[PDB]
Parts: sequence; C-alpha cells; structure tokens
Amino acid sequence: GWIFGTTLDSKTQSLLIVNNATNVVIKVCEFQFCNDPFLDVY
Amino acid sequence: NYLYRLLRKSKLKPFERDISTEIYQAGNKPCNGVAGPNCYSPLQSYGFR
Repeated sequence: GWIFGTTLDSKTQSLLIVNNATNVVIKVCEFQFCNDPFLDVY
Repeated sequence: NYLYRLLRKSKLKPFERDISTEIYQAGNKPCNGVAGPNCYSPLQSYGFR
C-alpha cells in the first residue's frame, strides 16, 4: 500500500494506491485516513 | 456558471487541474478564512451576455 498527494483527509485531491492479494483500487477523489494511516484487518 | 482563476502562487504545470477554492492572500496579514482586506476570491465570473 501507498498514498500520494499534498494533504490528507480532505481539501485536496489525493492519490490512493492500496495493495493486497487482489485489489488495486486507485482513487484520485478522497478517503478518510487520519494522521496515522493504516489499513485495518481484524 | 462559467468561472476562471486569475490569481495563484505559481504557474501551472502542463495538464494540471486545480479544483480547490481557498481565499488567496498576497500579504503579511493572513486571511484566516475571511475575505477582507488583501483577500480576494480567485474564481471570477465571465458574465456572458
């Protein structure tokens, strides 16, 4: 997984490149990740 | 319904799109979200008739 952009949370378009077994969801638009961004598993 | 941007900090790179609207500041006093003195909205309407 990776993220790219200028800021997070909102106010700016931010790249999101998440990786797992099989998903390459790529999204210019927006996602809610806090100051410690991690993907929850369980 | 058609607006254009006339003020920015730096020139645009090729094929680069700027969407976000923020109060432009060109002075020492910050705008702090208030479009008052030395604060201008960068989006301006064409006004076609």
